[PDB]
Formats: sequence, structure tokens, C-alpha cells
Amino acid sequence: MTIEYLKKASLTSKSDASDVQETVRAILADIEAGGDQVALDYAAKFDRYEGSIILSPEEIEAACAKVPEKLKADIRFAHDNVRRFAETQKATLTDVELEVVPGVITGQKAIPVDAAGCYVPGGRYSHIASAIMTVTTAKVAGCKHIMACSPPRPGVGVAPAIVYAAHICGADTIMAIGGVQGVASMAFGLFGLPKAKILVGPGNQFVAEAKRMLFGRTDSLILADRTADPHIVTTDLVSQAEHGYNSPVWLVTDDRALAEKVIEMIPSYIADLVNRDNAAAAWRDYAEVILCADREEMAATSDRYAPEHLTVMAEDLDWWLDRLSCYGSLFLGEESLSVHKYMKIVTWQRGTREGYKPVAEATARIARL
Amino acid sequence: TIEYLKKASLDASDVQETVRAILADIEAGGDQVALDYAAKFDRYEGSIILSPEEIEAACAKVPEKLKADIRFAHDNVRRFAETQKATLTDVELEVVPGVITGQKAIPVDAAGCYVPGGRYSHIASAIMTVTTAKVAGCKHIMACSPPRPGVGVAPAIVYAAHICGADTIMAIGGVQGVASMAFGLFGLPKAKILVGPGNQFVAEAKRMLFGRTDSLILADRTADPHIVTTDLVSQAENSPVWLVTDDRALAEKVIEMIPSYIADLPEVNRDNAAAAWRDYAEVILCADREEMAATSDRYAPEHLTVMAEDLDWWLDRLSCYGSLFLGEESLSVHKYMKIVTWQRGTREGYKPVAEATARIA
Amino acid sequence: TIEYLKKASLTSKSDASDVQETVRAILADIEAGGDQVALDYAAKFDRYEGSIILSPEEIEAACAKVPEKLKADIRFAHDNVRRFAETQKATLTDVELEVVPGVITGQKAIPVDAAGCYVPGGRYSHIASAIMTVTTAKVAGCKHIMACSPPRPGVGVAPAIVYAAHICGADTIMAIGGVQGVASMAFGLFGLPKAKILVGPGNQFVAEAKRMLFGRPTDSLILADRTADPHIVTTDLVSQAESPVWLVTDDRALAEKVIEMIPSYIADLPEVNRDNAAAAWRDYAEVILCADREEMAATSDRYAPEHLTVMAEDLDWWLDRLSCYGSLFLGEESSVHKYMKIVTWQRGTREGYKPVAEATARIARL
Amino acid sequence: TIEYLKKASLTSKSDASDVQETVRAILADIEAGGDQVALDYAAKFDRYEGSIILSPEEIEAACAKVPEKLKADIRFAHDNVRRFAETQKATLTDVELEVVPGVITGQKAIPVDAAGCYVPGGRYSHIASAIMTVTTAKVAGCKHIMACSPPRPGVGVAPAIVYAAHICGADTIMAIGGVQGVASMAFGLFGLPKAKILVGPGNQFVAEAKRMLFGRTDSLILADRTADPHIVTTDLVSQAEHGYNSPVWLVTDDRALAEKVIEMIPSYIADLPEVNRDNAAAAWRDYAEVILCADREEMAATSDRYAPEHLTVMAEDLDWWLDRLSCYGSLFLGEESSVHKYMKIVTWQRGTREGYKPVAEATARIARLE
Repeated sequence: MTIEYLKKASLTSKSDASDVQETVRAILADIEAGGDQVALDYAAKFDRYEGSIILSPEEIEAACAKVPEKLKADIRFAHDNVRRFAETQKATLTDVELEVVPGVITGQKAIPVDAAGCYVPGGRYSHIASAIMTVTTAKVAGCKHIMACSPPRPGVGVAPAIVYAAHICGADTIMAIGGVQGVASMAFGLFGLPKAKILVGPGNQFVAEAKRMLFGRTDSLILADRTADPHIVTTDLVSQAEHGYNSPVWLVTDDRALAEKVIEMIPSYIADLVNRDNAAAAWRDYAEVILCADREEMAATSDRYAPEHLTVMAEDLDWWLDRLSCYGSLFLGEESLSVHKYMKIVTWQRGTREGYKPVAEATARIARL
Repeated sequence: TIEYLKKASLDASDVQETVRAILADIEAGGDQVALDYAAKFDRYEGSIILSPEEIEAACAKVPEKLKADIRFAHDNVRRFAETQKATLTDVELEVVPGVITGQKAIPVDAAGCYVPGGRYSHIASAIMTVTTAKVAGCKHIMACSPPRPGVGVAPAIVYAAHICGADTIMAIGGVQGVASMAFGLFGLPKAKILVGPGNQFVAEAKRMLFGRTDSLILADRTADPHIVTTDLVSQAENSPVWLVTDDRALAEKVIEMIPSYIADLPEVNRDNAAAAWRDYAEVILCADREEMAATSDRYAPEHLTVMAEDLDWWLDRLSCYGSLFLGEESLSVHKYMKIVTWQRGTREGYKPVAEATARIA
Repeated sequence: TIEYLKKASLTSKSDASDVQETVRAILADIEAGGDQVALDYAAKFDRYEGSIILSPEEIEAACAKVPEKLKADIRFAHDNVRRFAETQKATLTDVELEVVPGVITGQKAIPVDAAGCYVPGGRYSHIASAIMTVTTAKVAGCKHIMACSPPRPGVGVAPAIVYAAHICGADTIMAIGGVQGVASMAFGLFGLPKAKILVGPGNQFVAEAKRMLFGRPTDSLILADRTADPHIVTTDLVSQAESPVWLVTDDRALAEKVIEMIPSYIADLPEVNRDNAAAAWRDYAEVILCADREEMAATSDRYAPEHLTVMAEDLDWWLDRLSCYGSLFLGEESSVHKYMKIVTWQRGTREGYKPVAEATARIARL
Repeated sequence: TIEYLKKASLTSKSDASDVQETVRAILADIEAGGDQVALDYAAKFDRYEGSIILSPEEIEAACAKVPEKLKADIRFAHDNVRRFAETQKATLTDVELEVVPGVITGQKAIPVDAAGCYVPGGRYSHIASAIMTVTTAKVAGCKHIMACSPPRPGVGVAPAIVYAAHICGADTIMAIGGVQGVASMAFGLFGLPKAKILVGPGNQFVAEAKRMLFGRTDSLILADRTADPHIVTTDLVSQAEHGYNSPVWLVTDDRALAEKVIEMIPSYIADLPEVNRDNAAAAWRDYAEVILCADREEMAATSDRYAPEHLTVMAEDLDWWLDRLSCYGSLFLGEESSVHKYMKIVTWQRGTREGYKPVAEATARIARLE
């Protein structure tokens, strides 16, 4: 009503926004609409640094050059410890295969995520340790692309020790951007970067908020090629109308005939289930069918979709088990701060019982993971 | 190089990404965008806020067998809730000689109750959430339910919501409905809590808005600007700060004083302090104490210090805070209640046993 | 062939292998021997020759030695802790829920008969401990509170601890420490009741004795008077071999009637069930003959059954009387928290069908 | 005023009041009586007229009565569980870390001396449990594995349980059940080793017996002729400071040192403040022991047998002590400073800080210490 701002905060007011989140959402939405440029605008405004956002190799050399050899020696020693510890941890996450029942093989794998973003608030000693842990653990984890960002100091750039640590510990990209804009830049794959799948590293409450919002918190997908039995594919897609209030489902195939025949068969099958308004509604709100050219196309699609439930009804099940990388529970065949943080745990199973072994069954129940 | 042979209406990659798109769009757009998404997803050609007439007609459509069923479940939930709420009396405790700490349960201004349909589980849910929110004492209860085309909100839901105390019955579902309650669209208050089951979209748009610090000093003409300035300056020990006053004079004197105090610190402290004051602190002028307190509550600060006359009035009136320090000196009703803690006074002597006893809890 | 150039008065080999082993030894000796052996172990370990249970006079004389600055301090802390506790205890009401028409479930918080509070000494933290536990045990509503603290030779219990224990509600103040003290409360020595819960910090021996005696189910009991249908008790009793089971009755006839009926009901079970059931009946089941309803109730309570079924007249009486059990089913048809048993009861059968009321009742718990 | 129309086989009253009471009674009886009292309970409750520890003859005879289908089943279960276990065990290699320059902390998993495995009978789930537990303990590296199952009258242990136990790696198969069987493994009766761990499902009696015996800080200093009497005496006195109820041991092979330490103790109790002086004098009297051994081997053997939570070694040939000592909690070398359930995790460290390096410190601190 009245209120008169005798001061006014240059980033947490009202007449700027009401709440930390109102700001954070506003900013993320702005950056998401705008892209590289709106990110850059926020960076300029908040960080006040007019050097490049992604450090060029020369800048890295110049940064590393400013680090006393004593501090470098220290950093390599801390690095040594962390990476040795992490590779220990990583040995415990070996692939498993268990014939739970004769004829049925269940497995697990630890898969590294594509890209990790590591936020570093600055160049303090605690921050250098932070940067080492995060970049080193993410590297040993096997992430294909690691970004380290730190809010620059004006005219100074990224704290030089942060640059050194990031570099020796395995960071693919070193970024001069902080806070909400920085987090978004990694999250959204701005500036030609890949989309960070995990984002680790301490930060102030704006940074913590965008992160809870962006990375905090059941899809189903069926991969089928021309050999898939159109009856079974349509049956499965229909049974996604039991727990299918929500529950998106995708069909990824390389065969036109199959897909069109399935959209075809839906009216006959939806009809033959209380349920059968549900099912129909679900189908055209959530279900999606995608045509592919070759099998690699299907697999890459599947991966970028990272489905919670994955069924493979195609030839060469061995290939599909080898290739596919992002899923929750994979069923092959119609007849069906620590390294851990940077990894998917994926579970798969193939086959159907080719006999009966009650002792072995019960032993499996008792065992599990 | 991929082809969509069949597409789903609900074009984005992921639920969170989609939810954000809708939320951000609606936040800028207001009622009209909310309605737009209502049109698209809800597929229903009626008003969003049900009129007394619409309520009456819906009420008329529920068999008397079901009405009595709903009234009986309501009776049960109400005596149970009223029982619990009787256990939440203000307590104030002379913890150590001279320092009195207290606790209060205060009901939040507005609750949103989501009701996904008219199956018995949903009707139960609606009674549960709306009855409890009512008993807790929420000043405004919104019940919204996904409307079905031509039919509206399941008439049983209307009956339940209405008898159980809902102030607003809304024919809007999913992200648009959640947004409508959260942001105070259609003249409604901004829902502080949102309860009730929902699809994964409803749950996500809810984690964002309600899932997950700030400090304030309330001062009037009697506050001594030295203590106020020290107290605010020591906020560089990040985290926003407010000074809320009704005294034009006081405000400007403190605003004059800060850099002189910033100079008193060791050099690790001084850069941080200057930046913190620069970036996060804000000073606000109000007409009278009533004004000030209302401002304070709308800010709901984690730390609240009161440097004003008539502390008794301040303790009674102030409602939304984390910890209140008065003076320059120092499924269940619980869900709908914020627990506030206040402290008054300073140590009066030293009592080892009482202190050691306090240490535990 | 190893030589002990110095031995521990306690944790030595040839005196025992392990703390746990020593604790077992003492508890066993005390449990068999009783009062005198407890006393002898007190003599051995505390080395103090005043009364074990302080007389009222000893209490007053102990109180008199507490500087009044400290008395007032203790009184003040006690006031806060009581004022805090009564808040929580007000949160433990009696409930009643019509889960389905005709079937009413309950809960109650019941205070245990006797609670024991250990106090390891007389420092300020120890005093706070005593104030905490004795005060809470009183607010909770335990009929008998025993506080013991290890005596200091010639001195007795720390005067501050006597004052705290007394004003906070302790019914008994005991000058005994360690395993012998814990056992004295646990085993109801010296005319004291058997402590149901034991709270309070202590050395490794005290903690071990508490782990064994008070640390930590699907036992079963049926109360029947002559009205119970013998077929029904027989079925329910065998149904535990599907874990101790008791039939507690006051009508001799029923008991004998059911005993003879048992084997035919064992026979008319599938083939895996029959041997297991026969074994269980002889090995885990008991039939106990009582005088009247009263005796049965007292029996049920002393056994503290997890599952309790009442097949008698005046189900309201049993709901009123029976107060040590887990889950009560009446009829053939069917912080302060530490000091209390939570009992849940139900009566009745469906007398109707209210789908909403039922769904909401489902939520009230789940 | 009660009359017992039917009594349960030692579940009744004036037998006992309680499950816990019965278990304590039976356990106390067995600790006193030994083998013979254990046997008494066995005969009484189990009512089985054969031997307790199966001979190779009885084992092979038992094996012979198992249908070849079930043998195949069990072998398939064993093979799965074994391969899985050895995968997990490969992850448990000894690790060594220079957390700070000059300060080396390590971790290792030690297999326990003896695992006892309870098997309640011969039902399918029970066979899975037996395979599961005995195989896991075998892979873990238990030097001695005891399997016991209650014998059935005239038959003995279910031949199936004997088969699983034997192929899965069991060193001893026991025809004894319930409390008496838990007791027999736990107390090392019948010439058997004392079971350090006890795994396996069982009735209320068995579960309480194993809660009693296995449910839920001691200190030891190993010193040889080279240790500093002042250092030892101060640590032992400072073990009567914040841990004066916690037992303390001095294990040495040099009489001279020990005698000197004992003579120094009271003068050191004298030179500290009086809140301390009574507590310490008491603590030394009540909890401290000084044990003289013939040689260092006797020392390490004592140490392991005592299995101390805190262990400090003030002797020469520190590398040897690190290699030799097996059962401790935290080992401090030098005067300066799933297979899992079947294994002790021991942490050791040697050296002192021995430079600075602020980053390594900060990294070690965030690393949650240890």
C-alpha cells in the first residue's frame, strides 16, 4: 500500500519480486526463454565481470600461472587422495548378473551420467577442497562432460586456484559465472554446452533454490522393431491404462508398418477391457509413437528419454543390452560427495523360466541386490 | 531426424520442463492464461469459481444416502481434529531466570485442497483436508477439482467441500488449478499450503511452488539507532535483511550511519559486510505500527527482532515469523499450522541446574 | 601363563572374560539369591553401610544439606520440566473411531506400574538428569517411581540428588549403584515393585544390565468365561500354529472341554500344518484355571499379552479393567511417551455400510 | 490362586514368567554347567537320542538321503550365492591413505574367527537361509563355521540342511536347537570355538538368546622395552579422564617397564586437580590392568583375544604389529599419534602431522574425518 523503500535491495525486494523463489523462477524462466544472451545479461548484472563466460585455454594458462607452486603441490596431494578414494568406491560398483530363476537372468550396472555441473562459490580453502572432491569424484565416476563454474571477481576472473584445481582434477569446461545464472547455464546447456544431469557443490540460498527446483524431486517406453508382434505391443500399451492416470508411454520403432498398424489396432483393443473411458483418455493425452530410420536412432531416442520402464521387442537382444544406457528397469524380449551420486543404477532382466528350482527361488528372494 | 506418427497433447521434453513452462506463463499472464490452460486441458465450458446457484444445483444432485455418508465422515473428522487442536495451547516458559520463551500454533491464511475426482477415495480426501483445514482455523479454504465437460465438478465433491467448510469451490485441475490457488488468481488469496493427492503433473507443480534465512528488525521512534545499526551490520556474519519502521527520522539516521560501522571490522569482515548491505538489505517506511506489523507478517521472516514500545501488543499482534525477539535486549491439524517461537528478556543471574536442565530440551 | 601385575577390581580375567559376561554372572546370582545377595554385592561394589532405601528421616536430613541457592535452582528447573511435561501428557487422550458401521477401534496411553530412574552421581548434569526422568515419570502417572544413585562411602547419596528425586515425585530413593542397583529395581527386591522401565545414564555395567533386562511380541492370550463357545476358542487357539498361547478361564468345564477337543481339530488340517500344530499346542499353549473375572484380568495383566481376545460377558468391564496388553479384541466377533504403554482395542461387527465414512476412516490411520 | 490345567513345555509359570526370564535362566545354567547341562536341555526340549556334532559318517549318510533333484537345486543356489559373495568380497581390499603429509590412516576387513549359523528346520526357505548364510560366511573367510539345526526325533537334522551346510562350507554341523544350541555356539561348548557372530532366523526363544549374547569402549596399550614410561603412564592416567569407567589394559613383555609404570601411577594421580584425583584413583583401582607376557607374540595374542576398541602400540617393528594384530577397533601405531556382517572393519593409523598443506586438511575435514 503505503510502503516507501527508503533503501531497496539490489536483488531481494519487492517491486523486484516477492520471494527468493519468485525471483529464482523469474530468472530461470527468463533464461529459458532467452538463451545464451539472457544468461549473459544476468551474469553481467549480478557478477559484474566482462570477460568471457567459458574460459579459453589461454585464460586457463594465465590463471594456472598465478598459483604458487606450494599451493599447486597441495592441490595435487588432495587430488591424489580424493581420486584414490573414489576409484576404491568405483570398484564396488561392478556389473552383476544373477540367474535368479533358471532361464531368467537379472542384472545391474552403474552408468555414469552424461554431464555433471559443479558449482564452486569462490576461492577459499574450503572451496578448493570442494572443487577437488566434486570434479574428481565426477571424473572417476566417468562423466563424459564436467563443467566447473565459479562466480568471478571483477577484473580478476575465476579465482586462479579454482581454475587450477578444476583443470588437474578433470573438468572439461571451466566457467566464469555464478549464482542462479550459472546454475541455469549448466542446467540448460547454454553456450554450446551439454545439459548437466547432476549439479553438485555448495552455494548460497539462491543457488540452492535453483537446483532444488531444477534437479530436485514413471515413464514407460517400448522399443520395437519390425519383428515385434503387433498384438503384444498393443496389449502392453493398453495395460498402461491400469496405473495409467498420468504415466506417459512412448513407442519408439523403426518400422512404419508396425506403428501405423498399432494406432490402427488401438480402437479394437481399448474397446475390450470402469476402465475403458480411462484407457481411451490416457491414450490420446499421454501416449506417443515415434518412427525411426535404423536401430541406433531408436536406442539414442530411448536414452535421451531415460524411461523408468523399458521393454525391448527387437532382434539382437545382446546388442540392445550393450547399447542402451539410460533407463530404470529394462526387460529384454516380449517374454518379460561420493561416486554413487554421479551414477545411474540400472536394472535389467531377460528370459522366462525354463524349469523350477524352489530352493534357488527362495534363495534369490532372500538375496536381491 | 525423428518423426511423430502419434503425439500426446500434454512440445517439451519432461514433466518438470512442461510444468515450468505453464507456471511461468501463468505467473506473467494472470487469470487469462490460467483460463486458457483451463480451456485446453480441463475441456469444460463453465465458470472457474462455482456460484452459490451452481453449488445448490450440485448439492441437489447427490442422493440423500451419500449426503448422510459424507456428513457422518465429516462429523468424525471434526471431533478428532477438534480434539487435536485443543492440545495446541500457547505455552510460555520461564526457561532460565529472566528469559521467557514461548511457542504458538498459528493457522496460515489460506489453504488449497486439491480433489482429483469423485471416486470414494477422493471424497474421503476432500473431507479429510477441508475439514482439518477448517478446524485448524484457516481464514480461506479453496477446494478445486478437475471438472468434467458439461458435468462440472463431481457434485459429491461440491457437497463435501461445502459442508466441510470450503470458502471457494473451483472447477479447475492440474497445473492451472494448482497455480490458481498458489498465486491468488481470480481475486482469491495466495494459498500458503496446498494439500491433496494428484497426478504427477500436479505433484511436480507442487514440489516447485511449496517445497523447500531472511531476517527483520521492526523499530519505532523509541529505538536507539546505534543498537539498530549494530544489529543490522552484524548480518554479514549473505541472507536478506529488512528494517521496517514508521519513523522517517529513525530510518534515515540509520541509513546515514552504516558505512561508519562497516569500517570497524577486520578486513575479512569489511568487504563481505559492504557487499551484503549493498545487495540484500532493504529499509521500508510504514504509517503506523499497525502498518509495520502487517508488512512484517507479509514477509514472514525467520528471525524477527522488535525494538518498539508496548512489546505486549507486538507479541499478541504479530503472526507470521520464525523466531521473535521482543526488545533491544536479546493427516492432521499440525500441517495447517505454522509453529512460531518467541523470546523476551535477558539472563537474570546464573542458575547451573536450570541451565543444564535446559541444555537437554 | 600370563601374569597380572595389576588386576582390576572388576574387568579382569580369572574374574570374568567380558563386561557382558560379568553382568550376566551378577544378575544370575542376584536373581536366584534375592535381597541378601543384592546387599552383598552392594557392600562389595559401593562400599557403603547406610540404609539402602532411605528412611523419611534420612531424606529430610539429606535435603537439609542442600544450599538454598541450589534448592531454589532445582525447584525452578523442576517447575519448568513439569510445566513442559503436562503439555505433552495432555496430548495423550483416549480415542474412539467408528472404522466401519458397528466396529469401534480405540487407543489409550497407560502409565506403567513402576518406573526406575538411575542417577550416576551428583554433578549438575546428573541433577538435571534426575529432575528430567523423575519429573517425567511422575507427570506420565507411574504409580511408583524408584530413584537409585550409587552411594559414596560414609556419605550416602549426593544430597542434591536426594532433593531432586524427592521434590520431583520419586516414591523411593535408593542408595545402591551399578548392576546390583539396576537388578534391585528390575527384580522388585526389598519389597519394591518390579520396574517396568529403567531410565538414566550410567557406566558400562549399568547400561549392559539395562540392555539385557529392559532392552528389546506375537505371544497370544484369550480370556474366556463360561459363555464362550468352546468350538470358537478351540479354533482360535489352534490358529496360533498357523508363539505362546494362553487360555485363561474361570469356568473349569470349558477348559477341560477344549483340551479334549484339540486333537480332532489338529487332525482336520492340511498335511504340513498337522505336525507343526500338534507340536505347538503341547509346547507353547497353556490352559489356566481361575476363580473369577478378577483373577483372569490380573493374570492377563501380569502376562502382558500382545494379542488379547475377550470372550466374556460385560465387555465394557474388561475394556475398563484390562490395562496391560497390546491389542484387545472384545467379543468372539473380532518425553512422557517413554513411560507409557499404548493399547489399541476394538469391538463389534459390520452393522451397515457407509463407503465414504469407511474411506475417510481408512485415511485417518494410513 | 491359579491351577494349570495344561502346561507348555517350559513356557509355563513357576517354570518362568517371561520369554526373557526363561532365556536368562537357561543361559545362566549353561554357562555354569557347560557341555553336560547344554546336553540336558537338548535331550529335554529336542528329545533326540543321537550325537550333537555330526561325524563324517553321519554327514555322508545324511547327504545320501537327499533327492538328486534337490541336491541339484541346492548346488545351483550355492553357486549363485558363492559367485555373488566373491564379487562383493573382491571389493574389500585393504586401503591405505596419507590424509595429511606424514599421517597414514588405513582400513581393512578381517574375517571373524567363528560364525555360528542357526537353521530352524528343513523347509525350503530354511534351506535358502542355510545356503545363503553358510556360503556368505565361507566366502567372507571365517576360519570356523558352525551350522546347527534342531534335530527331529529319530531322524536328526533334516538331511537337506546337512547337504546345504556341508557343500556351502560348514566346518561343524550340530544336532542341537533352540536356546541350548545358540548357547553351545556362543560359549564354545564341546571343544568348539566361541562363535563371534550368530546368524539365522529362529523362534522367540532363539531370537532372545541371540539378542542376549550378541546384542549391542575398552582400551589397550601394547608396550615393549622401548616405550617411554612417562608416555604410558600419562595415557593410562588420561584414560581415567573422560573414560574412567572404560576398562584399560597395559600389555607388555618387559617386567621392568610395567613395574615402573605401576610405581609412577599414584604420584601422577597426585599432580592433577582434585575433581580428577578421586575419580582417577578409583578408575585405576577398578578398571585398569597391567598384564606381563613372555614375548611380543603373547602380547599380540592377548590383544586380539581382548579385541579392544582403542588400541595404542608403543613398540619396535611397527610394521610387524600392523601385520600381526587382527581384532581391534582403532589401532594407533607408534607413541606419536553380504560378506559385511561376517567381517570386522578395522581402522589403523601411524605417523604424525608432518608439514601443513591447508588444502589437504580442508579436503580431509569435508571427507567426514576417519
